[PDB]
Amino acid sequence: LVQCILDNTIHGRIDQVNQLLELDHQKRGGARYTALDKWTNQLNSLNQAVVSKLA
Amino acid sequence: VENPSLDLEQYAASYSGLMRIERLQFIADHCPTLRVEALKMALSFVQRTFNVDMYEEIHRKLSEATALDTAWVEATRKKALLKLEKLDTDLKNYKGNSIKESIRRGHDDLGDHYLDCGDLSNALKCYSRARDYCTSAKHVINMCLNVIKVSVYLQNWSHVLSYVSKAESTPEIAEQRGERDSQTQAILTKLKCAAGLAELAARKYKQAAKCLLLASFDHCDFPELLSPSNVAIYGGLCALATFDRQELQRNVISSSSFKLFLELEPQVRDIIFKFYESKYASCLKMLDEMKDNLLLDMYLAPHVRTLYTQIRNRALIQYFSPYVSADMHRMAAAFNTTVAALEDELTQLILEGLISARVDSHSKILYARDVDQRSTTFEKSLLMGKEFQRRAKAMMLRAAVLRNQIHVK
Amino acid sequence: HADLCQLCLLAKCFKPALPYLDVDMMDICKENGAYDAKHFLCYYYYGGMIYTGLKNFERALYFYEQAITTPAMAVSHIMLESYKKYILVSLILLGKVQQLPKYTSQIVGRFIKPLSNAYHELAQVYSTNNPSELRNLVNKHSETFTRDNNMGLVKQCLSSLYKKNIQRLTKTFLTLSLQDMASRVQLSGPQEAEKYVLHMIEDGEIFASINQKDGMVSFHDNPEKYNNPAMLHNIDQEMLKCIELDERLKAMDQEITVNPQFVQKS
Repeated sequence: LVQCILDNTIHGRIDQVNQLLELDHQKRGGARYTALDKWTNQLNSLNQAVVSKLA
Repeated sequence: VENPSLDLEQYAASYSGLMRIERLQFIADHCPTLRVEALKMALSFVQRTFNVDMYEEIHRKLSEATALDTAWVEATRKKALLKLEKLDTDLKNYKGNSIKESIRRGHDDLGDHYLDCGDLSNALKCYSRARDYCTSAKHVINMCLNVIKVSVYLQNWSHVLSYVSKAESTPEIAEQRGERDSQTQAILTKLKCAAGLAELAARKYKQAAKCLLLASFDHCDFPELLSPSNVAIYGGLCALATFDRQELQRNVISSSSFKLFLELEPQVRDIIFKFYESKYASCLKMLDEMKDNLLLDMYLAPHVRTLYTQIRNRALIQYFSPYVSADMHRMAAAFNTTVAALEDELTQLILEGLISARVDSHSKILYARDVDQRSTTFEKSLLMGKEFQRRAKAMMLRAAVLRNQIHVK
Repeated sequence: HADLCQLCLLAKCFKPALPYLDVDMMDICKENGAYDAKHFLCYYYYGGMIYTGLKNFERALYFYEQAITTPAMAVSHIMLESYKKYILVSLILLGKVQQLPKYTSQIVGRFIKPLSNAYHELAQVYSTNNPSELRNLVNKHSETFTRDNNMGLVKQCLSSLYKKNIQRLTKTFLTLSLQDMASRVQLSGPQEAEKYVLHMIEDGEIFASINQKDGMVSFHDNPEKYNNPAMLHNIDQEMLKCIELDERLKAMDQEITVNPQFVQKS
């Protein structure tokens, strides 16, 4: 399982304390959040650009 | 205490020029209970190649740190001066002869004399003078290789990089995509090895591994720049420390050309194979065992320790790659350390963001934290908005004070 | 405004000046050309001191920064004291000295900095996260802080170093022993660490719980899911502030457009 996960063949993780394999049936449409993060970063950069022009 | 892996006779006979002299000097400088043996072999075996000045330097350092048969050394010095003057006169005669072959042979003898004499300033002056005289690509190649060698001897890597870049960019971007692979042109492996040594010595391990892994055993039969054993050592250590799993797999284990280098030094091959197959107790134990030999090296020792830590850190990260909850006791056993030291190391790794995890010191379990993308996006946006409002309300006040032309006189 | 702030500072009555410090200044009365830059500098300095007295370190830092970034060509004692207190407040509220805005006078920023070297080295040793060295250096320049009357802020920096170390402990640990925490952040005692963490949770600066059965502290770094009407109201208030800011900007823009000198120069 470790070898297969390291090879990106198996999308999951291992509970060593419980002796489990939890698969990765997750990662829904969160591209909206990444888009919002990029918007926030661009907005911060534009803030520093506009505010510091002259005054 | 006992190790039959070192074939001293073959190792000594494999080297030519000043390389072995520097090698024995470097090992004997900081080796315990072996300096006397190295000095004995240096005094008894290597008497040629004009060993006079460094003998006096060794005498001076052993005397202050802890008559004579001067006729022979003076005669040899005067003979060298007379030979240099005769070669200069012959070079002037060749210049007056207006023959390209004559001047080329004169330059060849001058380069050979500079190689066997050790003088470098006049060599640099002659190279600067002759750089403007280029007619054929092959001669430029030989002179570039010679200047690369003298820059390596001078330990000046900027010139090495500049000449390498010039050589690569001269023939229409390295012959476009690439010609038929090396059949008998061993020059490309030599220049790649020189560039790898230069980049490794410049605290750039990743590029050194990238441009050193592209070597062929059939074309690495020049034991005057970098021996196959330490070439394999460098190509294994740098790749283990800097390459990720995918490119390490596709460039070391999958590479069949590097297999010969790996079997030449079985320790590095075993290290890489054990690291790749999630084995760290044996891998780190063998790394520690080989560290003593690695420190006695010349071109790797100052860069060994950091590399080692990098390797360990990589292992650490890999050990937690397939886990969302891991046992600290098993992790410590796999990394040959106590639970407290492992906890401290993982705390340091988490602090710098290399590992996204949290340590539970009650049950001694390393859990994996999952960043909530929604919550972190919301908090980052709110913080950005607050910063925007503060910046804008400061800018408005600045505009107000500049409109009033308010300033301190 | 400067005189009111000075009177509130000298009389130790900071509450009356609060409504006249919470609002953001836009445009300055000319006072027939008798409004000196000293009034501006001292008003912002006294507002910063009033806010530091009331533990409002964010607005105090804003006031100190506004006082510092006044254009100048000489050295002012108000500006230097504002620089020192700004460094201290940035070390208290944040873990580092906040970078000054780019639109500051390039000449006044080369002479004031060497004068306030003790505070800069205080920040330098603060960034090492070692309370012992911080205390040693505080004792080394105790005279400078006592003469400038910055004592009390230095002790606040000393306590904020411990608080920041405890907060950083949560960036790595889910659960930690009292003895381990005390040894890591150098409080020399599980009871002192427990009291520190209890006060930190009480003020809301940290999310943690204490289990006295095992003498353990567990950090629950899952405060909010951003899915409740309270966050809706918070975002509404932020949006209202931004909208009023934009309305003020548009009003200023229209005023500058209607000005007769404009367009003629363009």
